[PDB]
Amino acid sequence: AVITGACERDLQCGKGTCCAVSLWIKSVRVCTPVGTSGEDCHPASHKIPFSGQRMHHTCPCAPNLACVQTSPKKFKCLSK
Repeated sequence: AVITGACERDLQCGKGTCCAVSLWIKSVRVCTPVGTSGEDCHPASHKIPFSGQRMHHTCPCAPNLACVQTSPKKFKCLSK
C-alpha cells in the first residue's frame, strides 16, 4: 500500500531520504538520500518530511552538514 521508490511526498520514503524530482521527466519523482559530504544541493531543498513538489533533484544535506555555495546556482553539502 505504501508505494515507495517512486514518490510524491517524502513521507512515503522517510527520514534519510527525500522525494526528489526525476532528471528524465518532471512527471516522475523518486526517493533520493539526504545530501552527503560533497554531493550537490540547492538552498531551497526544504526540510524532511515535505509533502509538496520539491521541484529539484536535490535533497537537504544530512543533519551534520550544510548546503554551501560553490559557484553561481551550484551549492554542495559541506561539513558545518
